[PDB]
Amino acid sequence: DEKVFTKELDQWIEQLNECKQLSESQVKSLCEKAKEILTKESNVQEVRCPVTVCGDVHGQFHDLMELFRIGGKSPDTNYLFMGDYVNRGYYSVETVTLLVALKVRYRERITILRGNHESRQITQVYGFYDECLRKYGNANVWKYFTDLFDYLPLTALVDGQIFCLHGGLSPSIDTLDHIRALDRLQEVPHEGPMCDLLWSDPDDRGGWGISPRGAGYTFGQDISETFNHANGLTLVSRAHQLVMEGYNWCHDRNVVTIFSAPNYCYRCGNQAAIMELDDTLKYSFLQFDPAPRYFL
Amino acid sequence: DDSLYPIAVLIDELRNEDVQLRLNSIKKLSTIALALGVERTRSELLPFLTDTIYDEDEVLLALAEQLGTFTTLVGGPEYVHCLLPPLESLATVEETVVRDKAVESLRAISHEHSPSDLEAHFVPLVKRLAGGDWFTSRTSACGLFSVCYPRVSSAVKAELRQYFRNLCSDDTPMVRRAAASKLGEFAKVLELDNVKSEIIPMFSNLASDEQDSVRLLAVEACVNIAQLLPQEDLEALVMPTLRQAAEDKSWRVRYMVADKFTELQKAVGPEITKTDLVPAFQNLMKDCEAEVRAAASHKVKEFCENLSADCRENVIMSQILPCIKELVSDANQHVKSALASVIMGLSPILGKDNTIEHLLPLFLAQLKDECPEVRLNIISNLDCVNEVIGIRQLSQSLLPAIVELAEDAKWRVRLAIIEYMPLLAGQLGVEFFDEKLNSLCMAWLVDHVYAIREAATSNLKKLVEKFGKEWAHATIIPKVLAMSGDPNYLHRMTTLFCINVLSEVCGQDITTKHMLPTVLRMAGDPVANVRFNVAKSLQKIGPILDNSTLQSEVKPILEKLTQDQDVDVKYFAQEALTVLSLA
Amino acid sequence: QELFCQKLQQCCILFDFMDSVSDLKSKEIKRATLNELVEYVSTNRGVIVESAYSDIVKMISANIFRTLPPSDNPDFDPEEDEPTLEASWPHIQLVYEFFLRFLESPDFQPSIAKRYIDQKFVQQLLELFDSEDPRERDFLKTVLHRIYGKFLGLRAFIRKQINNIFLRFIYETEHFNGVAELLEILGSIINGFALPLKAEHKQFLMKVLIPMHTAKGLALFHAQLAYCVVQFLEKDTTLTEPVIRGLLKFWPKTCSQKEVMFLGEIEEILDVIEPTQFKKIEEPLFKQISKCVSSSHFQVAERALYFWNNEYILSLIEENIDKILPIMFASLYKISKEHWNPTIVALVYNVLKTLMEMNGK
Ligand SMILES: O=S(=O)(N[C@@H]1CCC[C@H](N2c3ccccc3Oc3ccccc32)[C@H]1O)c1ccc(OC(F)(F)F)cc1
Ligand SMILES: [Mn+2]
Ligand SMILES: [Mn+2]
Repeated sequence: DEKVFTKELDQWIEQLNECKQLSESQVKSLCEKAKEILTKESNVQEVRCPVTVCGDVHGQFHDLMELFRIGGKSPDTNYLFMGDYVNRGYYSVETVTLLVALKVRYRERITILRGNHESRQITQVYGFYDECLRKYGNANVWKYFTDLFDYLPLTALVDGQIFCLHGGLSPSIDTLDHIRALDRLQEVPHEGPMCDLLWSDPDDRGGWGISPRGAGYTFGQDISETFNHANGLTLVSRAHQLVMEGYNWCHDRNVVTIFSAPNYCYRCGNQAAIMELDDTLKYSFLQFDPAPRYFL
Repeated sequence: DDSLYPIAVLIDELRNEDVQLRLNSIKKLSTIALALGVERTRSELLPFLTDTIYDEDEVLLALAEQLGTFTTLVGGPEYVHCLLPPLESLATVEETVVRDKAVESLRAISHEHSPSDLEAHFVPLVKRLAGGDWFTSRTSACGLFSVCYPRVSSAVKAELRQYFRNLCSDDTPMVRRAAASKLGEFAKVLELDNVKSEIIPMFSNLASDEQDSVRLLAVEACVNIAQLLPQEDLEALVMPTLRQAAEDKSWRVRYMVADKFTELQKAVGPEITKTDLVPAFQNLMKDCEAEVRAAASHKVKEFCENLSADCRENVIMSQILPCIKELVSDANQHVKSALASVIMGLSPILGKDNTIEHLLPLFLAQLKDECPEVRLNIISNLDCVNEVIGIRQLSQSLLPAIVELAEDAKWRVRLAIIEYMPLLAGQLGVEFFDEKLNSLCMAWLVDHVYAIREAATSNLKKLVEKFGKEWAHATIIPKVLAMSGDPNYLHRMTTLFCINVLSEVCGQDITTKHMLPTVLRMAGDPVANVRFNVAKSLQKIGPILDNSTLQSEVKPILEKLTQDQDVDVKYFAQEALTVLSLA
Repeated sequence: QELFCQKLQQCCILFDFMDSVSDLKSKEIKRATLNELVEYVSTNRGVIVESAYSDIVKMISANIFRTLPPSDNPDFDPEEDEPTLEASWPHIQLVYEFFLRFLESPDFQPSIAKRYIDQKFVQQLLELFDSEDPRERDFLKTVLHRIYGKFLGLRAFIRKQINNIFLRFIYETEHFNGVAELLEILGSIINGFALPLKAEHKQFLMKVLIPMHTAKGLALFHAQLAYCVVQFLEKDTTLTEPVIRGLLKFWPKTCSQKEVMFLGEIEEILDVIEPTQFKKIEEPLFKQISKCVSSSHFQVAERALYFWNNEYILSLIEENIDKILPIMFASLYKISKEHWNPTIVALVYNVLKTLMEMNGK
């Protein structure tokens, strides 16, 4: 009885590609199955060489369609997404629904990692809860999505050489084993190794610093070099931080920031970019511009 | 009662504390109203529903639309008057949506009211709504004059005219705006004498109102009055109004006139047009605002196309072209973006002798601008010049520019050039593009983006059938099979797709002769992506093959791939086997 | 002889150099002339006569009366605050200061100025309130306050214009951005009520100010609107029940950001209502607050729970025990769900304990 469900998920993906949200029960079942699938993944999800790394989207559905056009459709080309799909977007619901549907359908092909914005407090304060309420009239879909976010992996490691994560390094994390020991099944705390992994950002200063965002820490080139040498890593890929060029090298090419939300909030006007890793892990970048187009 | 009991729907099932339940009740009330009986219904339900409902937008709109749909359940065309007091009381509410829906339902049911019932209830209804103290009733009353004026007695309409005049002369801007907006619908009064006598002064005073919204609405509705074609009087009745409105300071009115220039010219006439609108258009296109100039540049094509064919060449060469130089050279970006997608439509009208001398330089200048969207719009409708200018004369000038810009940074420009190529390639010759435009196609096929590769594949599949299978088996087969030796899987999938996209057109011969070995060899790729994309393509190339080669070589390969470690490739192979009917 | 120079020097500034077009020493000359004339009229009193009024008002009209060109507003959030359309602010600032100083002159003659200041002048002055930059809107508000304090005969026309503007802003479109600068001056001038409340005065409140709470951009002027609304209660406590009922029936259940502001305005209003008048809305208000607290949203819940931090609110709550009945179920259900936020859990637990302090079930 799996073929009928495969067809149902395929037509769900088709409808979502048309910019049409799913029903409440459909979203509930899809989130249940996404939880059942993600519970088997480790904190440091292992990914193989052929893959495409992407930055933040933030509900920009049309820009996600443009990203797919530039990199290719989800079935064939593999993707590794580093989080952030909620709030600060008109079509956040359709974005998250399409992404979780592709994950459930092609768990092997596409990968997804949690972001700091994928948190009950952040989603409520920044307006994803508002979008869910407007589109469904209640908070059931929001509750399901926030419960699913708790199961999203925190970091990924492709080819055992390139470390991918949303935020950055943490002063309480020295080895990948420390990350594998953390308990991801919980809301993003206000501090600790998880919050640092989901909030940290590079820094031009040396040593550790206090993040101006009020959460996480700031790290310099020396910290990234030490982490890479202790973990045997070649490059630390991250997003979270907005960049004018979409992608940006820093810390002597030891850390790379990727941003896939072009013209962030229709004001930043920054370009978007994606990072492709071929069969032998050799990297390449592809830049693109935004897709052209009472109280009750 | 087979349905919900009467007393229940009356008192028990109308507990006004819950909004959702009462909304659903007012929505499904039709099932109970059709069973309660038309007599008892019109006797008790309407006054009860009118008195119990307090003031909530949801139930208000629900009752409004229900009463609008209950025109048939009332049981009698003469008793429809019972549905007028409720709609009237609902129209006096402050909210605009519910009152607009009520006015809509009223104008809809007015067509069913009998003459006696009409003259007895609809006239006093509008008289009472127009005389209301608040502005909402006055704004809702002006929406029923268009339907109640014609189908009433010949003596009462004379008073309806004065009532509408008084309503239009309100001391608030909302009523004035509503009157200016709905005058175009109410202007249809047939009696041209009374029009010219009493309406045109009201229109002139409305066009001179202090509020800009009223002015723009008046100059918009002016088309409904000009459609009468009073050419013998327009030069003195409406022409001065349009003149004094052209040189407007509120600028909004200028934009509204620009957006309605074509609809105006459609009825102003040819002589009045050539006399007044052409200078007016030339002055508007030279305005300081940006929206008016954008609209003028966008509608210049439709204006020139609908111009009299007596001597359009002289007037257009003397008036428009000497002025379009300032627009094409303007610093505005939206104006040029709108002008580029319409200027090319003027190539046939200017004649072959003058178009290639006047529009060609401006066209080339616009094609090489820094604005990407301008070039995109230009190349989008580039298929309108080949039918006017010879292929060789067009290639002498524009072919180098397009084949040079075909490699622009913006991928959308490349996609447009690709999807436009087929026609020009077929019109040039099979040898020209094969000897000169081969490197361009090769660069297109090796692009890292998937959209351009798919567009190139489509162009190839469209040209192969336009030139035959000889050029197929000769030139494109080796050049496409060579790309399969690249390290990037994104390039291998390109050839993997093109193989079957070409086999679906070539036939079984070339397929089983050259492509089948390639696709059955690519199945051994260590990368999972290639070795299930091979099955995805096998699902399509299958029917092309015969029954012999199938059981000869395609069956063992598929049976072996079915045992692959990955689940996705396994499911794809199973689906391919099912579609292939290899039981 | 010297009286002619005051009107002869205006011809130089008669025309405009246009900020968009490149200029030369001409703009500097205009700026210097204005900078000198402002100080001249500020330090030299008595030089203005009956004839100077016409010339100065004509110059002001020719200078400031002009609608803004097409303004671009891609994003609705005002966090950008980039006045790109306005570029001649340093120039119009001088004429604005000149007009403000002329109106503030102790020896002003409203009767002489009335010959030229008419309804059309008020209309041409009010249309400028749509300026994109607040540097112009605040000065326009100040000029309006001054002209209202000086010209009291046109108060009815000003009120009618404000009512029309608010009605247009409510229903037709929300493009008017100078609504806060008008609401604040309205709330400030309403404090001058020293006579019995007139029928029209009390009806305008319910017919304009109350229905304005349903606007989308209420967050831009919620404090001013709440102040103007509560200003009516301290003058007549009998009109509190209709206002509260209107605020309740216009509850924005589709936006929690507006729900928090509604709760704040309510808390700010209950400090004036009396218990005898509060009992008329006790039951529905508390039944609504129960559901509001049951919402699974943290800021709205914490704002609704902070009501236990005001002395007057505690007094109005402890006046009777029949109000905790609908709240007990909400408090008992709020502790089971929303476990990810222990702060609101502890808050509702403390509120339940406080309610239990008084003898009740
Ligand atoms: O300001 S309102 O919030 N109305 C709003 C204000 C303008 C926009 C809304 N609209 C609307 C109005 C005009 C044209 C198009 C519109 O597209 C809509 C589409 C779907 C829902 C609503 C609307 C309109 O509905 C209000 C409600 C009730 C009031 O009290 C009462 F009930 F009237 F007595 C007072 C004010
Ligand atoms: Mn982030
Ligand atoms: Mn982000």
